[PDB]
Amino acid sequence: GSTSRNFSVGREGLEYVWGNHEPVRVWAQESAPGDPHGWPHEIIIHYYHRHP
Amino acid sequence: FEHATTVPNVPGIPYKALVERAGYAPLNLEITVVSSELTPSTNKEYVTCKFHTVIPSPQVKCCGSLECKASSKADYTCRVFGGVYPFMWGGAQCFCDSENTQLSEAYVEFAPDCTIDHAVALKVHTAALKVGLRIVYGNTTAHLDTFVNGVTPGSSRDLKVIAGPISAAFSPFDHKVVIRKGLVYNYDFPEYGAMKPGAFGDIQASSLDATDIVARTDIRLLKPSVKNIHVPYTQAVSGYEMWKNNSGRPLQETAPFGCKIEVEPLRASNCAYGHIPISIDIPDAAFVRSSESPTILEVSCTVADCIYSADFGGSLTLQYKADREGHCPVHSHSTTAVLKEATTHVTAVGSITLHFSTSSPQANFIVSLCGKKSTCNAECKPPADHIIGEPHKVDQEFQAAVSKTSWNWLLALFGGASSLIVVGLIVLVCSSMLINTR
Amino acid sequence: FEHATTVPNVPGIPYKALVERAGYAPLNLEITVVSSELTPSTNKEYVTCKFHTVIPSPQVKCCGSLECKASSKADYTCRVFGGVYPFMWGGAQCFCDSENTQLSEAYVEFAPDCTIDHAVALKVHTAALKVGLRIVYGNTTAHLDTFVNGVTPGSSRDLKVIAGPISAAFSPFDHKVVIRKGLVYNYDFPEYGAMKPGAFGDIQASSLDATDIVARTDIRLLKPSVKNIHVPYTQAVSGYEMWKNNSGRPLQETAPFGCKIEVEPLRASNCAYGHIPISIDIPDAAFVRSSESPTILEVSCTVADCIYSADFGGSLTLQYKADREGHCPVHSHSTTAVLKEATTHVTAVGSITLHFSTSSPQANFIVSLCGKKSTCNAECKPPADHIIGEPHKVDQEFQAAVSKTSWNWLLALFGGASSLIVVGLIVLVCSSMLINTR
Ligand SMILES: *[C@@H]1O[C@H](CO)[C@@H](O)[C@H](O)[C@H]1NC(C)=O
Ligand SMILES: *[C@@H]1O[C@H](CO)[C@@H](O)[C@H](O)[C@H]1NC(C)=O
Repeated sequence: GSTSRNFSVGREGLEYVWGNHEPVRVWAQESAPGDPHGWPHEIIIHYYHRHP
Repeated sequence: FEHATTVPNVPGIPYKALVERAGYAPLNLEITVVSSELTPSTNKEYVTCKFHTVIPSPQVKCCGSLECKASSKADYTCRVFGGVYPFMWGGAQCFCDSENTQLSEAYVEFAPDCTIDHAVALKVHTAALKVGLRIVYGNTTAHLDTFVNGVTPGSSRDLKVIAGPISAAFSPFDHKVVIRKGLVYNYDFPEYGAMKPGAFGDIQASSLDATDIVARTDIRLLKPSVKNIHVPYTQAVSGYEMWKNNSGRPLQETAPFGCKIEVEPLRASNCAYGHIPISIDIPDAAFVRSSESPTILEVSCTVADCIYSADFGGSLTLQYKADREGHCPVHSHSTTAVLKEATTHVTAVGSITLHFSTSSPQANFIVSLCGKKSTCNAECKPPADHIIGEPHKVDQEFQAAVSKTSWNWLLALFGGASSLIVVGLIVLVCSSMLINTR
Repeated sequence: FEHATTVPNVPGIPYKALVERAGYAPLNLEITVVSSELTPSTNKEYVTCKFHTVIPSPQVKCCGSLECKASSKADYTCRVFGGVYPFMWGGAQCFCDSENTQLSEAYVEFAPDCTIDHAVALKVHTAALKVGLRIVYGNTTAHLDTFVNGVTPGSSRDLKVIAGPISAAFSPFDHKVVIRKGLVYNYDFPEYGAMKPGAFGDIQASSLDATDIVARTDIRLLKPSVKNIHVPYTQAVSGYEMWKNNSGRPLQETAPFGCKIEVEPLRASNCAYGHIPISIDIPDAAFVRSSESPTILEVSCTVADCIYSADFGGSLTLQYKADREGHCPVHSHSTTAVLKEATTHVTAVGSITLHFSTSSPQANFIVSLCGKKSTCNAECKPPADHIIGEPHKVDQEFQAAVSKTSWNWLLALFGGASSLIVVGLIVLVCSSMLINTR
């Protein structure tokens, strides 16, 4: 039908092959919500969404 | 001379480095793998496919008795009967009543269409690796391919490259593996001679045009129950077809590390693991002595902005003052920072702009021009988009991955927790010694 | 009916055994390994032999200049010259005094005798054993050939024998191995691409009629001096004939455990090590009733003479009574004795002889006769001559190897010393805590 499937990429990559199409590579980059540059109520947010 | 360097094993992304001799100008050196094939050692056991149950014509002796002989064809089967009385389209084909004995017979061989969709079964031992390099030094590009074992010289146009042995030793191919029609499944087939009625390895032969076919397919016969002539046989279902229905996924969507499986030499080409410790023998013709390369008199780095990510996010600026209008090799001497441009034309005075890509929030790396060093230092922001379509160029390494203000706000706390107790202990022993005069 | 048995893997000598069932008569069973063939799974790597330096005719350009390209033949080597003036039989082959060049190229290929005189390098691993058997039970022989992995069955005329795994596994080969004219050596050759000039392996090819011939053999040209035209060169010694000088002994007279080593499939046939367990599915139609066999009482041995050698030197007699004639099996139920008759003829009240062998100087073993245990003791003596030409039958067992005289002197001495310290200890403790009263 007309569906949608979540997945989970890593640091090293993820490829998925939809049918007869060519495989497409996807990498993720460290985009934690915050900033590692001050106000210590907030440094422990950026270093928690990566490596909790 | 020869310069040792461990290039990482990721296909496509180059690993820049520069070499240094005394009295000679420095020379850049770009190393990149472009395609790497992984080929194992192949031992073939047999070939199986769908069978074809042949029944030769029923031998009938009128007014006598029979008993079999021995043969060697696959699943040879004898069962004489007693007191038969057959019937053709002309009724009463035989004459002598109540003791006619017929001889049934059954055996098997391959299907006629077995040449296309047979399933070769193999055995794999201790694969070896072959990488395709691409070396660019001093505007002289050299193509070559070499073996990865540390004694095999891959030579190409006066440039001897001895790739040493890789660290990790594995393959996606386990010990037993079948192959049909290009699709590489992965399966623990029965060893040769050991049939099973109703599973893979049901009918085995060392070649498809052979005559030493062996089989054990559980053919039990029946006594003929209707007046006409036939041969009532029953046989178990084919192990190849019922294996094919329950085959599972092939190796092309289960093999780790991104390996693409080519089938015709059974290779596992173009995937990424470990490091490749190589060494490049630079020829002595690409070296001009240091009196002729224009030396730079002072440099001072200053960066502009960062986005530490996969792509070339950070921008760089050196401000120099040089001697003449020649060239300069450019290399950053870190392991978390890599530069886009490798050489730049120089002026007696002028500026420059470079590009780097890093993964740490502080850019405290060292950038070398022709001869001198100048430390760059600023802080760098995380990226905005969560997913990018190209892989990272340097690693994470978890020492400089933590920020500077995080260390300056935690190491003060740990240093205070140590300082309060060492002050408490020294004033304890001082007070006890000062009262201890009595 | 299953019957587990661990026969010793040494060819030629049989292995006496009785099977037994309740309500039936027991019957003999002997299992000899008539032949065995230990074949490994191997992998061809390259064919090498003595090379042949071809030198094509030199190219001279009259009053000009030349340079060499890159070729791909086996060890191509070119370098130009200048200032020549070559002479043929009719001289003056150019027309300017020392302003011209000549070319000089050289390469190798195979000899026209390497189709008989080559040396096929291989790479063996994981040898898997095969055994030809000879089963005979109740004067009915059978010949079987089976694999000695614990799955693959061996079937011949309503008799199914499955051989268990090996006790301890080895193959007499190393990992790398080479072959020429049937003589299997044992060498660690340089692999494909890693040629050194002057050892075994400086010619590499897929097959001998292939084209991808790769080679390095230290061929360096020299400058000609004489006015006549030729090309001088120099080259290292052929490493194939240097290997052939001091190759060593072949492995047909260096392999342990004593086995003929065939070549054309690379067998390691017919040597003897360990024990292999089998289990024989005897058909129940080949049995006889216990209401049919001659039942006996009054069984007692009488030993004529004993000698512990590897022939059938010890003689032995029996006394019996029976109630009807026929055949009955004979068997010794020890591990230090075998018979040499497996069936005998029994009369009503008679008495017969036998022959045995032993490796123990104290023959205390239990013979059987038609299913009736009877112990009979004997005493033996060392042999006369001490080298024969037929292998031993029985191992040493470490406890029947010492005689009863050695044990009773030894343990009488130990019992004297132990009884002495125990009587001293008990007198010490009881007299102490009897005298200490007050
Ligand atoms: C190529 O390299 C040589 C040697 O360093 C240099 O002199 C030349 O300028 C380079 N070519 C270009 C186009 O810069
Ligand atoms: C073979 O054995 C059977 C019983 O085991 C016996 O009756 C027969 O006489 C034997 N054959 C010969 C030739 O003696």
